[PDB]
Amino acid sequence: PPRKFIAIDLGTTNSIAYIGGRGIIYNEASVMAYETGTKKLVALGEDARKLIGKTHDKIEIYTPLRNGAITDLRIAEEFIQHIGNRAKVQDVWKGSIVLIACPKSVTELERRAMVEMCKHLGADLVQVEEDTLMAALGAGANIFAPKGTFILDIGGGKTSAGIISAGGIVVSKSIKIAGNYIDEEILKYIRAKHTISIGVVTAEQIKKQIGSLYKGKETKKMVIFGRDVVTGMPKETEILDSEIRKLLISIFSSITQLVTDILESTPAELAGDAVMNGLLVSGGCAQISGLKEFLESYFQIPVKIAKNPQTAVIDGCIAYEKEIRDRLIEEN
Ligand SMILES: Nc1ncnc2c1ncn2[C@@H]1O[C@H](COP(=O)(O)OP(=O)(O)NP(=O)(O)O)[C@@H](O)[C@H]1O
Ligand SMILES: [Mg+2]
Repeated sequence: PPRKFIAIDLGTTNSIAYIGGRGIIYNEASVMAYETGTKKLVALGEDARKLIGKTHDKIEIYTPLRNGAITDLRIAEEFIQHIGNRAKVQDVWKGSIVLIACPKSVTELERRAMVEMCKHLGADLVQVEEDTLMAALGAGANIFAPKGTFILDIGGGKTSAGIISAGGIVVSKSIKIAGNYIDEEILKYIRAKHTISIGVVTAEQIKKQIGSLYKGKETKKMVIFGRDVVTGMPKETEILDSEIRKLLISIFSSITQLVTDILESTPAELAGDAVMNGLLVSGGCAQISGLKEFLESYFQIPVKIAKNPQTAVIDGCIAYEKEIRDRLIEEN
């Protein structure tokens, strides 16, 4: 009666859950909506993300993570349980082997609490791994080889960079300059340069639709809808990709600096691997147009943009199944 393997990518922006024999059962926003002042969940995932900034007084929004850190442990615990309910499997936790991948900013205290909760739910084994380690494996690097894997993971709450070798993280660092920061800067820029008020939904759509870090073959622009800063009256304006590219390049100076900082702290034998083989890039922001060109021009090493940039962590978790199963056989 093989034990069920359950894997959870717990992320600031999105979370993914996988159950062996079922595949991915959840791949949606890390957001919940409750009837205000009650325990009644009214939305989870994408339906809850849509409610952000669009609620009335009797709906409120909770997010288990903010900038890679747990906001409220009970909220995080309930979120995990609601994710598991999406499986439609009775007693899904019972006798299960659970792998949770989470940001480094989740404390050991919070990790142990998640372990104990899943154990309370029926799990026979619970292990917690750093998202950066799983991302590199899922994005295709042999993290187990004695060889330096150079990873950059640009998410919503955090950007992390590190060197991986021989099954573990050798050195790493995370910064707050990531997707959420970028979209807030676009919002601020639009107000400052176009004297128009927009929200974060529009700023993110600008970033996804016309954002770039290098001039592409295609010139793009956008019409956006907002309110005049002066009159509060309805207003629409055109945003050019060139003005957003200038902004993104300036913002990404902190991200190139992070990559340089990792290299400067890389042990010398591993640094030759990082330089010769180059950078592996994952996370949702790895999809920004021209990122590869931007990084290759600056660093003059190969840059691989993961083809699975948002499922890299869960895919690593799935690849890590034998390793987690061997930890249970051996704990006997
Ligand atoms: N096509 C896209 N182009 C650009 N950015 C995108 C795209 N799709 C998603 N994003 C951004 O990717 C970010 C989320 O990446 P993702 O790896 O799913 O985050 P996460 O793992 O939940 N957050 P974190 O805990 O910081 O790693 C958000 O800032 C999105 O706006
Ligand atoms: Mg992530």
